[PDB]
Amino acid sequence: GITQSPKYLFRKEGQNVTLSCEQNLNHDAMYWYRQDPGQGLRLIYYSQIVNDFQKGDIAEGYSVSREKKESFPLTVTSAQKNPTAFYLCASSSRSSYEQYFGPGTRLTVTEDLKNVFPPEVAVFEPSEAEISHTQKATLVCLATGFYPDHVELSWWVNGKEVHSGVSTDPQPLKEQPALNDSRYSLSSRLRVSATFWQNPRNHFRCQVQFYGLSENDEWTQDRAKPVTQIVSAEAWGRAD
Amino acid sequence: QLLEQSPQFLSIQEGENLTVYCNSSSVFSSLQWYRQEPGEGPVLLVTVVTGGEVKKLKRLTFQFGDARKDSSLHITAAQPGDTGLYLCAGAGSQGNLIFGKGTKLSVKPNIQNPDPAVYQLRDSKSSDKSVCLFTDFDSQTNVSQSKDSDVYITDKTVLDMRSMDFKSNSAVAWSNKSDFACANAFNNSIIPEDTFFPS
Amino acid sequence: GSHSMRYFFTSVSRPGRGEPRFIAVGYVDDTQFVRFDSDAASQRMEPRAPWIEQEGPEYWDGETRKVKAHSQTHRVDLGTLRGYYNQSEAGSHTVQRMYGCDVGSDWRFLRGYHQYAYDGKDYIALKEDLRSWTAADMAAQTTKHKWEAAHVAEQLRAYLEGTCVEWLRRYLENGKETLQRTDAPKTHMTHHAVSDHEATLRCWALSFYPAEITLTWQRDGEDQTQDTELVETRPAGDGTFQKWAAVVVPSGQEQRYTCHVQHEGLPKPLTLRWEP
Amino acid sequence: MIQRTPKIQVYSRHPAENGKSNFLNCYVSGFHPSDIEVDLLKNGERIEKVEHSDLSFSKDWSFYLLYYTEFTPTEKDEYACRVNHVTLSQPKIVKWDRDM
Amino acid sequence: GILGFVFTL
Repeated sequence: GITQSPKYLFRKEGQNVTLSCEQNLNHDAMYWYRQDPGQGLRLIYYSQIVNDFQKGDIAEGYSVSREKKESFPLTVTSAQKNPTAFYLCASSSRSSYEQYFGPGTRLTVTEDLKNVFPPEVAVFEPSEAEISHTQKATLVCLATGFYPDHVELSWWVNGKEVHSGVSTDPQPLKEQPALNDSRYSLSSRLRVSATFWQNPRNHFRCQVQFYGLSENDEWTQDRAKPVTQIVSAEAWGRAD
Repeated sequence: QLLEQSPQFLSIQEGENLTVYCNSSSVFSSLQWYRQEPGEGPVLLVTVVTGGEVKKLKRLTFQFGDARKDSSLHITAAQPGDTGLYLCAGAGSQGNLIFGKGTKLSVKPNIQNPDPAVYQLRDSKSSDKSVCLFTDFDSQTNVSQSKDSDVYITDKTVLDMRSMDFKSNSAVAWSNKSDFACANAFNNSIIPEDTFFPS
Repeated sequence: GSHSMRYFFTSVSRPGRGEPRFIAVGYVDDTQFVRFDSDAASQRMEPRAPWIEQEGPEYWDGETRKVKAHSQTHRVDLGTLRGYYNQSEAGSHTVQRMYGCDVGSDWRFLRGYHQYAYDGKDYIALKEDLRSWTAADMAAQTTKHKWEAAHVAEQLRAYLEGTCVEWLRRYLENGKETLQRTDAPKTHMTHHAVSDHEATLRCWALSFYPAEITLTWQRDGEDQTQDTELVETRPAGDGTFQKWAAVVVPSGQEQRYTCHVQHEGLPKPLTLRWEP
Repeated sequence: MIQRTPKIQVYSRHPAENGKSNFLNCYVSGFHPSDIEVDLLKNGERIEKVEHSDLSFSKDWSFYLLYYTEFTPTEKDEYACRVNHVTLSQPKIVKWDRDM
Repeated sequence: GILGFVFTL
């Protein structure tokens, strides 16, 4: 009964943004939090009741309003130099009682839009030796070179999405752990039986949804503008 | 008001029992546990209110201490799917919840028949281009991050084929470079001496 | 002896006429110490007694923040009660709330209260055990089921037994010269004439504190509410109280009658009879 | 809807001595609902610098307030509290009886 | 000091 939107957001530094949070749970009280790298939750702002709100532990550079019971918008201004985070909203029948959390929103604020890139995607075929050694075949998908880290990865076989035998990295690689705005890489594996791999008819596709610029944003670098787009790579079964 | 959780990180083997604590100095009139998976909102597990009380959820047992200043979370025969970040929170006297910072639990699988190996795999659309798959290695094997700066090495992850009732750890290393080969890819890691490196 | 701290909140709807009146007052015993009035210009919790003025900006900012929170709550509550009773929207209604705690002689917790009225009648009260509720009617059962399911009572128990006593203690030492006094009643008797056959005897207690007093009229017969008219204890306005009691008597034997006064200010209960 | 009329008491803060500065009080209590209007009268005319206490209530939930003004009693002068409430069809005047 | 948490009827 709690919804946040959208899942991913991207803005140039200094460009003010409002995050939404609605609930039809009939809850009097609402809360906003931010969370960072392998860390915990920090309370930004909350509201025990309609037309009332009060500060949390990290309020500065944020604002909220609470005019309707169902909604609690959070504005991210030119805050503290702080804004890239995972933002989570929550609500509870009364304040201090158990909270129910929305799915969250991932907000990135970049220094310049020339930093946005889609992923290059590639699939790596299983090797002869693994196959003869274990009678299993492993495919590796590599999405490389993307910024922001706003991607969703999925594997498809013979025209349909699969989930068994899939392990995708929980986290991306920072290609350069030093820059705050470095590009990223992400791998995923699909293991199937050797017999299934060794059929030339079987088609395997690694699909990457990227969220980047919109039409909102005009563009003037020489390269293609890095918009929201799908990037795919495929492989086919190899008879031995 | 404060809630201290311990320990920060906890790593066990599938099948073992565990306990995690949440402590305070002050009495809490209600308490909640959550579990969070990365990129997601915490899911509410339970609410406890009565001192001494005991609630059960799936493989989880929650207990509220008799004086109501402590809670514990116990898991019987943990399974890989129990992995995640566990949080307690408590009723706050100013109309919010007081959160502890989390226990991160990793539940590692038993590999019945480890066959550690490193394979080179080639890109589907080219000469040149490849990666090294280190795979089927036992669960205490730690993969360390790269030695060089333009060698790239991923965290180990668990892959589950519940069709063949089978689990395998793996990791992947690649390089932009020219001296880098699968024989030396994982030099920076302690690697089982019986690791298969084919021709 | 025993001490108490009490907050009284009133909220009054003013329909097809705009926003509700909200008034909050705090007492330590029979002495007011804070107010908030939605209609004042200041929109702040305000001091009403000398010994509270010494609290610093943070105390005032918190109290202001928290009382404005209560006021919105009581605002939503007027609309919600209107609905529970399908009253129309053209009537003016009243919500009143009271809470706080008593401490004993040793300053340890004795008793807690937290109750509500609507339109002058009991609606819901926390019971002396601080664990359950008394709903006066089936509208108040909705409230009750909602507050049980969200465990309001346990949270109120921690405040009443806890914070509330700590505040009363703090205040009882700040306001020591005011709060920890007692003034013994000053007394005296008047004698009139109801035409000419029977006269009224009136017994007066003045400038005492705190407010609790007992006046009873006795006869070398015994006790008789034979119009012993007894007026409500009243404030003199200076911090002290007043009360009177009158019996009607046959106008030739006023010495048969005695006024007994009990007050925690009196070393021993006073007896007064008419000096002719 | 429960309603109650105010009890009305009119009296001075101190024994009324002529020539001596004092407060004239009108105490109204027991009433419901809270909206009330109280004027103090000198020889039948409204007194203008009248102050009052903050709205509060009793155990039985009925309201009480104190209205008051500084004054100096004399032999001749006459005072009164005049009260208006929804329960009354006619404002009630209650006279200062300087002994009862 | 008044309650720091509020809740509706």
